[PDB]
Amino acid sequence: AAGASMQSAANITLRQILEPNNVNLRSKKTHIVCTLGPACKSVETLVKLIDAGMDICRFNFSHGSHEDHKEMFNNVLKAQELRPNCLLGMLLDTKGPEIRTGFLKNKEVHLKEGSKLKLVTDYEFLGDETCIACSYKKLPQSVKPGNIILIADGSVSCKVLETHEDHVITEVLNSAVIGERKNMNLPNVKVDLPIISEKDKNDILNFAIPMGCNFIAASFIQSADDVRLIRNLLGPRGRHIKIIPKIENIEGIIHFDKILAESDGIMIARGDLGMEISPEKVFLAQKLMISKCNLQGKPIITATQMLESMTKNPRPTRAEVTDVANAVLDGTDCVMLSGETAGGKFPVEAVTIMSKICLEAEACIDYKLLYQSLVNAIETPISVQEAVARSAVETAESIQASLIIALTETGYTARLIAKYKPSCTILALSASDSTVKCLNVHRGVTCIKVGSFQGTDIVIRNAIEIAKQRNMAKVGDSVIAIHGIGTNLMKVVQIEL
Amino acid sequence: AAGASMQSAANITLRQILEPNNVNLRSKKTHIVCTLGPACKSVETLVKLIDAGMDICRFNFSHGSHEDHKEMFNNVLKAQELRPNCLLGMLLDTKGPEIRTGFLKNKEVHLKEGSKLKLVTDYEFLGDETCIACSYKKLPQSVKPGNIILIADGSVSCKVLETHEDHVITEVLNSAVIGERKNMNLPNVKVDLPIISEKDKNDILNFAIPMGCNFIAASFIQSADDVRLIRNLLGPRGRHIKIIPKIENIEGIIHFDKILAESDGIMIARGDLGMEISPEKVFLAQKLMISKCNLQGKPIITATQMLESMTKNPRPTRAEVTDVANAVLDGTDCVMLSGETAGGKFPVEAVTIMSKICLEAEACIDYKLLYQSLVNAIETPISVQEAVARSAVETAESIQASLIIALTETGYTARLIAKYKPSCTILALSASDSTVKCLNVHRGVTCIKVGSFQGTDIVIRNAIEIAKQRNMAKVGDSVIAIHGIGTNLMKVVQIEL
Amino acid sequence: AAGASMQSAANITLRQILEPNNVNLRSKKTHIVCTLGPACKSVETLVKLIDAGMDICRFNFSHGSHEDHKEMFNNVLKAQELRPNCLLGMLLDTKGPEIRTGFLKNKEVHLKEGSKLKLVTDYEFLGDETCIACSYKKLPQSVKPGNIILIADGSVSCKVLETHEDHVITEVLNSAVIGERKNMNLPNVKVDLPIISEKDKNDILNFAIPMGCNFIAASFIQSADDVRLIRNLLGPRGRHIKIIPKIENIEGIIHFDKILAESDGIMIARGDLGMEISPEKVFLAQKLMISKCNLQGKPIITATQMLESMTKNPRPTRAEVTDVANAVLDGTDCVMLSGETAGGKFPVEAVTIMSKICLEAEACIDYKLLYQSLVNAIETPISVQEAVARSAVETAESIQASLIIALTETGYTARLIAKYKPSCTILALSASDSTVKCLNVHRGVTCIKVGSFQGTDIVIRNAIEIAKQRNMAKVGDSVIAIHGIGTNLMKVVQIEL
Amino acid sequence: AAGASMQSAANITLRQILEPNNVNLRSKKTHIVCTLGPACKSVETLVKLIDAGMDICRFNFSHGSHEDHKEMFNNVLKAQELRPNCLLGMLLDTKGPEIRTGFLKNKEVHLKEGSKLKLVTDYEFLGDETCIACSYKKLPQSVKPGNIILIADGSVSCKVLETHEDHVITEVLNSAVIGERKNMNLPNVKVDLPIISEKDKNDILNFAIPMGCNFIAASFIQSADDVRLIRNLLGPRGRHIKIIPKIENIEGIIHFDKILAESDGIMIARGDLGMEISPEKVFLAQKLMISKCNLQGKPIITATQMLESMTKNPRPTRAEVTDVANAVLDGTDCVMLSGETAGGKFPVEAVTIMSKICLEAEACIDYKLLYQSLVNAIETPISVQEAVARSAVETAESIQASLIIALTETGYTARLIAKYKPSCTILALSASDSTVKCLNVHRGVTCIKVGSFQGTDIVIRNAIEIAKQRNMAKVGDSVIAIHGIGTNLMKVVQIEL
Ligand SMILES: [K+]
Ligand SMILES: [K+]
Ligand SMILES: [K+]
Ligand SMILES: [K+]
Ligand SMILES: [Mg+2]
Ligand SMILES: [Mg+2]
Ligand SMILES: [Mg+2]
Ligand SMILES: [Mg+2]
Repeated sequence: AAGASMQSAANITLRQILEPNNVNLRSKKTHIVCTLGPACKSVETLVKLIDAGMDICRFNFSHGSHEDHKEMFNNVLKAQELRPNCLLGMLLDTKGPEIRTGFLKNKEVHLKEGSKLKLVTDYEFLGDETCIACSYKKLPQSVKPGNIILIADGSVSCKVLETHEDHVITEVLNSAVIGERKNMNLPNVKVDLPIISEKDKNDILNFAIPMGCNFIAASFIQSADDVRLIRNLLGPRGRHIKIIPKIENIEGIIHFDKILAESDGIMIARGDLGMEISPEKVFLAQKLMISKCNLQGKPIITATQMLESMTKNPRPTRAEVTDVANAVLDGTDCVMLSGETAGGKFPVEAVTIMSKICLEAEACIDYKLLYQSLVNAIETPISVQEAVARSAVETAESIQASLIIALTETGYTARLIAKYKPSCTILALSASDSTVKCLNVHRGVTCIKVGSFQGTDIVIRNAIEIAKQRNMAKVGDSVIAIHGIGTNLMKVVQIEL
Repeated sequence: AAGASMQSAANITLRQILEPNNVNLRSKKTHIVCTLGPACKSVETLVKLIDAGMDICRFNFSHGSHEDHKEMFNNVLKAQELRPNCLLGMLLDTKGPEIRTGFLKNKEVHLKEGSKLKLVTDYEFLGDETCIACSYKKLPQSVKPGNIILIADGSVSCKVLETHEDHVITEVLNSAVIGERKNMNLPNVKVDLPIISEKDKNDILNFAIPMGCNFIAASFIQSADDVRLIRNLLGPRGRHIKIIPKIENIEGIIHFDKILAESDGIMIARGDLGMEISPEKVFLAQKLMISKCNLQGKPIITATQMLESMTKNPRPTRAEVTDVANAVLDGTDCVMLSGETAGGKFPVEAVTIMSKICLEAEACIDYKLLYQSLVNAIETPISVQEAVARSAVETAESIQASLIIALTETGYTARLIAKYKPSCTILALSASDSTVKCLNVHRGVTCIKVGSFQGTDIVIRNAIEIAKQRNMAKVGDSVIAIHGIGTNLMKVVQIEL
Repeated sequence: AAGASMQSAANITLRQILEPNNVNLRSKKTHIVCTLGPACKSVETLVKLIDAGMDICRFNFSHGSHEDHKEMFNNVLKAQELRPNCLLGMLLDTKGPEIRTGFLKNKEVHLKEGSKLKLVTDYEFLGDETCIACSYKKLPQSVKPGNIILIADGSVSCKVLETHEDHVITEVLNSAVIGERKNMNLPNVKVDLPIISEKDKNDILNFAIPMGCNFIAASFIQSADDVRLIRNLLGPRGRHIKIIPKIENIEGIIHFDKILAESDGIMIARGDLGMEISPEKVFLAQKLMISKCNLQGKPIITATQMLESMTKNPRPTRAEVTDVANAVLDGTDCVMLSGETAGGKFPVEAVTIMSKICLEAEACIDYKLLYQSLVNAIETPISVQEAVARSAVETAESIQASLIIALTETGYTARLIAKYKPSCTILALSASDSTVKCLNVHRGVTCIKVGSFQGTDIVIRNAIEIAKQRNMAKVGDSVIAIHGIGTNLMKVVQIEL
Repeated sequence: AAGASMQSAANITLRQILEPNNVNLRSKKTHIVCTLGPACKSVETLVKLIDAGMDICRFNFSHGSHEDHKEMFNNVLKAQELRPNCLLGMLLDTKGPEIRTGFLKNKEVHLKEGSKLKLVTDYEFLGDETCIACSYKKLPQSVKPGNIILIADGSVSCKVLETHEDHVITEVLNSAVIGERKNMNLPNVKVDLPIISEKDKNDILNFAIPMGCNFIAASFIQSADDVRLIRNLLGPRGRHIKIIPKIENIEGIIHFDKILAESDGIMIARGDLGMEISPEKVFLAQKLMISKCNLQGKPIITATQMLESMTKNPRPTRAEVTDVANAVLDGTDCVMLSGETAGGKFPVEAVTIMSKICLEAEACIDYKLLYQSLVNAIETPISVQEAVARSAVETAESIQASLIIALTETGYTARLIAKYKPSCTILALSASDSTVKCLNVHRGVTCIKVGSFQGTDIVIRNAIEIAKQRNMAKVGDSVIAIHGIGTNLMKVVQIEL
């Protein structure tokens, strides 16, 4: 419940402001999660997204049937075949628990500020301006007098006056018009609904596991026990699938340290979170959560409305540009697009400008000062493995190495290096198909699948050759190689011939 | 052309995320410039804006007659009378030089990507999809082949192919529909139009000076000579009016150091600036300009689209919230609202949430580390005056003083203190009506008018009494008093009785 | 029991190594305590000592009658009359408790390593190589088997084998010859003898108080209660006399924090201390005690064998030069001469080279880094008085002020400034005769007596005039003035006319 | 001509002051050069010196025949045979150029202050109190009026009044008695005598090279060309012999940077240097030279009068203790004993206490802060080799490794590690007999001879086994291994079985 959030020290020159950036968009360090939807169902669009900087594909299971998502998944596989050097991570976002209003007698009601509104748990009641149903049966046992209830993306706020067994009575706090089946939020209240419904269970056990998804973004995580429940559900079958809790309400913030301990990474669901804490507090939660994830070496995705005005316009606002840029400078591993790619009119443009902003933000980071801030903020007894990973980053910066090459079966070594944020690419070499796609969630890590049961030096030399072929390294460069993470080893190789 | 931009180190606690802020909105340090328009012409609205955190009123002279602005000005004076403790600064924003397209034969044209378009300097030609007039007579002598011309808020880009004496021939780079008399931008080209037209001259000499405006925001400043031209035009009559250059294009960025040297402060016109440099570079210019202004002790206003989605919605996006917050953490003195207050549907809501975001951002600043970053970055031989101002800030932080009280005729002393960013309010005491309204542009400075020819100790004691009455200080607090800025003096007073 | 001892960061140039220092020896910051003796009983010698840098005169009451010391004291007063601008502090060093061997049948004994030696408490027994008397009657109750007893300046060590009621039996650990009535030490044993004997009581009540001594250096302080006993003995009559405990054994080191809390300053009796802890540990105790005294703002005197080889030679060894220099860089307020001035053949030469070494050491101190080390190491809530004293030092360094002028009745203000180690002289102005001589123990403080019941500005202006006359300041210099230490005040004055 | 000399930050606890140190004296990091003489000609004494901490044997060729030194050398070899794990470096100190007075008619003269003295170049003239011969034939062409001439260890100073072709006329500046053939010094004058005389040539070519000496300490180096002359004289035959210039006068200080560039290390001849610069300046030259050698990674020996009072007493003074201790904290690689071991009465005691002081000083060094001071002070583009050596030191500190094992043919790798001052021992493994004895001059490096043409892993494993047998490492320890210094490699090994 305390974080000394420190920005990456920035160095900004006139040259960077004035000279065009002409580097490959996939050379960026920050990775992009793209939500798939009708606006990018074509294989042609998906290849264009790949070329624009897409690294992780998000399947939002709040909507759509398994066949709708399976058809999208298969078109992703074809795009993957035409871009075999750009291995994409596959992320399933659970629908999770929802609270909705009921139906209305005349399809719409005009709630008046000052008036009073009854919220009943009989979801079959046709509502009017005086009384509306709520799908959350335990609403009356969850809210207390004085609690605030938000309806329809927070367009209406209601103050709980009385609670009874099958209904609650509120005061409407502002006037607004609302329709049927609108979302509801219960700020500062723990929601007593299953983190994983049978619907969610089916999506995980019969889509995520069989289709080979790499991440589960678990909507509305409120406790470390929610994470353990999902881990147990995945079982040995899904044990290589990473669980990424979505922090969406005050419970998730209160228990963040313990949620993060059980997790493989975090997604900041900023939109939903702004309907539980006040909007002006969301930037504080973003910066605190990013800083805590940085300190633990756990990857974090910043999500929701980073380029929202791009759902219609081909260029973003000045605020959205700094939002993406500052999330990078804050220390995020990934940034996210939702409607900008799933349904908007400029999906390729959105990913393209997002990649360009990331490149500009990354270019101004002071990496020697970033490194020292991390080193000074981490507990003093570190493991041998972490100290060697640390020395790879240090050494690379001191000699201006073009690559750190990490040989890693589980990904552990590459994650330890990524924790210390080197200015050069981390090239992770793994014989695990899972590891090679799971490491995408970490800033600055690119992976190559290699064969099992190979000599370490053969693998490193093969990797250096591939790196040359991909213009990731050239003759006369130094590269760091780290492996064995009992002998943990750091070596420096000059690229010759 | 080099700035080691460093964020204010932030400290974020769970308490700040979760507990409501219940302090007066006018207690914030960051000041708000509000653009006046039809959406806030009522005296009732203007008083509501004052209470919501408005500190400087912007009169945008791009539109409106002197009588339209004079009627607004007089309604401001009445609002000022009902809020006599909230002295507002008055800012005139010059129309300045503009470039517009001409008229169209059928009111609209559909420009097709790949096609070619002739831009003529005969502003009387009725245009079609092949040929359109431009109001800038020296366009052909200003652009060269390869230059890019933006039309209609950058919705169309054109590449200059040929230049001739009275026209230019371009290639349309993307398809779009455009109307009549649309704005144009000439990225990376110096615009050879008068910084101050006879229209601008009339507004300055016959509105700003007579009506008693405190700032001129000079649109489209491209050089230090533009500033000197305006200073000379103001003459001895307007010598107390501060000139705030608006940085809007690449010329302004290239010559920023010399523009800043001649200026009293800077406004970042981010919207217009994003149509001259690439959008993804605007955040770099913002952070560089804020950091350079901080280092010089010159005040800076961050302007354009900070809460743009609020022109229609009563709540902002997640990106706009971080934009306002990060501009504060960047080190801006003021933030600005344009259409959000002049024409939008939620002017009071916009100022209100802007003030709340500022309060949240200011609360997480680490002030001891902010101070040390400034001290370490400033040239080593400082004046006696600056060293005493420095010691007031240091001393206040060390004893947790509630106020620094600065007695200052010109404002110079208060500006030196503001340069070092104390965590407590700076209460500037001046017998100058001009100084008392001009200091509003500096973060954290509040002013009180006092009588001339008074003993220093009488003034300080009167100020402490007024501070108690305004709940800015209480019995048992320490306050710093600084004056004489040859004997420069810092004293610490405990509040008793 | 923990100190992060940090040297003053040093800056050493070739110019300082090669160019002669031609400044007044009394301009140094480090002050010199000189032990008075037959080698400097002449008024002519004492004036020469003053001119060579003597600041405090030590009267060692281990030897001499009151008339011997009174005759010396009166000759000091005459030297003082011929140097009226060089006010000297007067320090009485108590004989305190001693432990001595007894008499010997044939005046000498040869103790053989491995043999055994009986130490009896009948001080009348004439001793031989097998059995020698000890003046400490409770020796057998103080030492335990395994304790080490040192005899004759540590030339013989003995291991306690058995203890009985009136004697102890030891093993001689090395061979040596010893005479009669030699000193003894009991390492790691608390000595149960009165801190103040009737002899010491007489010297304090009938010499120190009547003659107007400014300091009592209390030999062999072992506890905070020893200090309180001396404070009570001084009573209201001697309440302005400062108590300077001499740390001489392990008890004093163990209880150092609590001894320092009750004290006005510390003297490191390094010679005696090296006969209680191992010689190779004395430098650790020196650096720890100096650093703890620096942190508390209490003055410390480093004493014993700093220029010992000068008792006979006119030039010191390379080790003695670094010893004086490093004690300065360690942070000592004063350095001390004992036999080098009281009995040696080169008293004037010794003080002269000591002053020169101090000047060289002080010149290489990095004062901005010294200040920051102190500031970073002191508890975060400081008083108003300390913060203003701090700001005087800061401000002086930033503007290169030639003087900090402190108006102070008790000396408190001047001590707070001295704690932060300014590079310029601290000129303390006091109407107290006691304060004006007591502040001599603080590095870098020079005092001027002023009249009582004077306006502050009259006093400061008079002080500036005197400073000009003494070439401590010149026209065009800045000086800091601090007083009122409820209004505490710091002012900067430029010297004109 | 500028060094920001910074002490090693020290941490001093009560435990270190009070608890005895019971570790092996040869476990210290600082190495001891012992001057061999009649006081330690016995093989029994030399073995005792080894056990007390002697690391380098100094043969002072200012005195003695080749047979005298050869007999000593052979007795060293026998002591070496009885201590085969303690490989000693062999250092030849050249007589070099000397200036002496002539003979006297009555064996002694009493020079009177104020009188005048003629110094003639006819070395055959029998001198009196008015006229004395000088062995330096070019004296009159080297000194100018105003130069100071020192005679007989600086006991007499003379001011040059006139120079003529075969004599100089001086004024005696102080009275003293002098004998025949006394040393002379010419402060601030370059001495035009051969750095290497035929006598010195014979000692180098017919003792140092044939007997296998590892270092030449070249007395009275005044320029980089002196070093190059010695390097050329050594030729390919002596190319593995390190040249250690002795800095002894102002010329050596002025040209120190260029002398150091050509050198393998530095010896500070403090005694002789105090007769060329003022005594109070010698500590400045010591700290500057140590700091410059630290920054370059060149080893430095601090020499002369560190424990001088031990030539007669069995315990040192308080000043000599801090002198040894502060030279360690200053950053010296070696400390030196001259008469304390060659002729004194307590040679074993002197080395013993010197080792103990070194241990105490080394124990209080803050190594993380020492490392950061070095890293921050070294030029930013370092080699791959230096960055890997750096990472070994970093990694060792972070995991608390017990050893850094460096495989090195030339010693280069071990010197790069030693430059960064690890808190653990550096165990250098070399197949070079020369390297294994030359690395002794570097603080904290211990060597083991290994066979040529061995696999790296076999060597490291053999070294770990030997380290266990010598109690330098135990099961459960981590050790760093570094080799290959194109692939430079750092590995961490845990000690098992
Ligand atoms: K979802
Ligand atoms: K305008
Ligand atoms: K005494
Ligand atoms: K020699
Ligand atoms: Mg949600
Ligand atoms: Mg514009
Ligand atoms: Mg004593
Ligand atoms: Mg010599």
